[PDB]
Amino acid sequence: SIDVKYIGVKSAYVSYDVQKRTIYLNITNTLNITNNNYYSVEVENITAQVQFSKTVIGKARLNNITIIGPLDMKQIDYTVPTVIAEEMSYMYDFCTLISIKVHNIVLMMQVTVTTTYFGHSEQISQERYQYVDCG
Amino acid sequence: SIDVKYIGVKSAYVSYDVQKRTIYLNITNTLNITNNNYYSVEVENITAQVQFSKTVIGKARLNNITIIGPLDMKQIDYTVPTVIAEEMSYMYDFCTLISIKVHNIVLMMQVTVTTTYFGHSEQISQERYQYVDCG
Amino acid sequence: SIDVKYIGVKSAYVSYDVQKRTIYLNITNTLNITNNNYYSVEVENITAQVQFSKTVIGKARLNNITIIGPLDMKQIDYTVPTVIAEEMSYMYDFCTLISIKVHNIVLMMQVTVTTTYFGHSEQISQERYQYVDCG
Ligand SMILES: *[C@@H]1O[C@H](CO)[C@@H](O)[C@H](O)[C@H]1NC(C)=O
Ligand SMILES: *[C@@H]1O[C@H](CO)[C@@H](O)[C@H](O)[C@H]1NC(C)=O
Ligand SMILES: *[C@@H]1O[C@H](CO)[C@@H](O)[C@H](O)[C@H]1NC(C)=O
Ligand SMILES: *[C@@H]1O[C@H](CO)[C@@H](O)[C@H](O)[C@H]1NC(C)=O
Ligand SMILES: *[C@@H]1O[C@H](CO)[C@@H](O)[C@H](O)[C@H]1NC(C)=O
Ligand SMILES: *[C@@H]1O[C@H](CO)[C@@H](O)[C@H](O)[C@H]1NC(C)=O
Ligand SMILES: *[C@@H]1O[C@H](CO)[C@@H](O)[C@H](O)[C@H]1NC(C)=O
Ligand SMILES: *[C@@H]1O[C@H](CO)[C@@H](O)[C@H](O)[C@H]1NC(C)=O
Ligand SMILES: *[C@@H]1O[C@H](CO)[C@@H](O)[C@H](O)[C@H]1NC(C)=O
Ligand SMILES: *[C@@H]1O[C@H](CO)[C@@H](O)[C@H](O)[C@H]1NC(C)=O
Ligand SMILES: *[C@@H]1O[C@H](CO)[C@@H](O)[C@H](O)[C@H]1NC(C)=O
Ligand SMILES: *[C@@H]1O[C@H](CO)[C@@H](O)[C@H](O)[C@H]1NC(C)=O
Repeated sequence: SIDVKYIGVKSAYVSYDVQKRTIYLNITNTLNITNNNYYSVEVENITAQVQFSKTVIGKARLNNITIIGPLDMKQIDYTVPTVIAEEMSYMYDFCTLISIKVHNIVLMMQVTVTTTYFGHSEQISQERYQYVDCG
Repeated sequence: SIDVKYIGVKSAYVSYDVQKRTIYLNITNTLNITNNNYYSVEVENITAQVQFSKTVIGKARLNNITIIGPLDMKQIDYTVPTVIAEEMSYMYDFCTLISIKVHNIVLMMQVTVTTTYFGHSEQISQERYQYVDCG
Repeated sequence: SIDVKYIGVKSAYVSYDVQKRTIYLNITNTLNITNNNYYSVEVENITAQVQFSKTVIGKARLNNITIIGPLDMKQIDYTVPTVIAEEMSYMYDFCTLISIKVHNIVLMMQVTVTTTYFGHSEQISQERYQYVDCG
């Protein structure tokens, strides 16, 4: 993961952020640039060789080699009564982003209950922009 | 994952963000650029060789080699009564993004209960923009 | 996943964002650019060799080699009574994006209960734009 970037307003290799009142003139700004990037990553050469009970040559009664489980998860239990029992909102809004009593859930799961798993996984997750940009 | 980017308003390799009042003139701005990018990633050369109980040559009674389970997940249980028992909203809004009592859920799952899985998975997830841009 | 991008308003390789009052003139802006990109990714050369119980040569009574399960998921259980028992909304709106009591669900699943799975999966998920752009 080479560039996990979080630039705030903006990114740029070569920028001229000139943004208030600036009489500027007769500039030469010669720019030779050689920005080579090389990426030679994640060269897996693996030989797992994953094996159960290779050679029971004779008479070996085997039993219960791999008991995974039993198991529960029960991950998300809000259990939120919220018995206000007198609501008088009287809610005057102006140009406000306003989230009320919302349940934003992003449950991303992968590679669950898999005996074996080679190679690789990847879970990216962007989040909301939500730009009012009011007057 | 080379560029997991989150640029805020904007990205640009070579930008001129000139955005207030700026008399500018007679500039040469020569730009030689060689931006080569090379990506040579994820070269898997794997030999899993995944095997159960290769050679029971003789008389081996085998039993219960791999008991996965039993199991439950029960992931999302809101259980949200919300018995207000007197609602007088009286809700005057102006140019407000307003989420009320919404349940945003994005349940992304993959590769579940798979004995074996080679290669790779990938779960991207963008989120909402929601740009009011009011007056 | 090389560019998982989230540019906020806009992206551009070579931009001139000139957006307020700017008398600008006699500029040469020569731009030699060589933006070669090479992508040589995900070259899988795998030999899984996935095998159960290769050679029971003699007399081996086998049994219950792979018991996956039993199992439940029961993922999404809102269970949201919401017995307000006096609603007087009186809801005057102006040019507001307004979500009320909506249940946005995006359940993306794939590769479930598959004994084996080679190659690769991919789950992208965009989200809503929802641009009011009111007066
Ligand atoms: C910019 O260049 C011209 C030409 O060489 C020169 O006459 C002028 O004086 C320069 N600008 C200023 C503000 O002096
Ligand atoms: C520009 O940079 C490249 C790379 O280093 C070089 O080969 C070339 O001679 C340079 N040219 C000038 C005019 O500086
Ligand atoms: C991968 O490993 C094998 C086993 O030793 C070897 O013969 C081969 O040269 C290796 N290749 C690379 C690119 O590492
Ligand atoms: C193997 O595991 C199961 C799981 O509970 C159990 O019921 C059984 O008795 C075990 N076998 C032996 C021989 O103990
Ligand atoms: C821009 O260039 C012209 C021509 O060389 C020059 O006469 C002028 O003075 C320059 N600009 C300014 C503000 O001086
Ligand atoms: C521009 O850059 C390239 C790459 O380094 C180089 O071969 C070339 O000579 C350069 N030209 C000038 C005029 O600088
Ligand atoms: C992959 O591995 C095999 C086994 O050793 C080897 O012969 C081959 O050269 C390797 N290739 C690469 C590109 O690593
Ligand atoms: C194998 O596992 C099952 C799962 O509960 C169990 O009922 C059974 O008794 C096990 N076998 C032995 C021989 O214990
Ligand atoms: C732009 O170029 C002309 C021609 O060279 C020059 O006369 C003029 O003065 C320049 N602009 C300004 C504002 O000086
Ligand atoms: C432009 O760039 C290319 C690539 O580096 C180079 O071959 C060429 O000579 C350059 N030309 C000029 C006029 O700079
Ligand atoms: C793939 O692996 C085989 C087995 O060793 C090997 O002969 C072959 O050269 C490899 N090819 C590449 C492109 O890695
Ligand atoms: C094999 O598993 C099943 C699943 O419950 C079980 O009923 C059975 O008794 C098992 N066999 C043995 C020999 O234990």
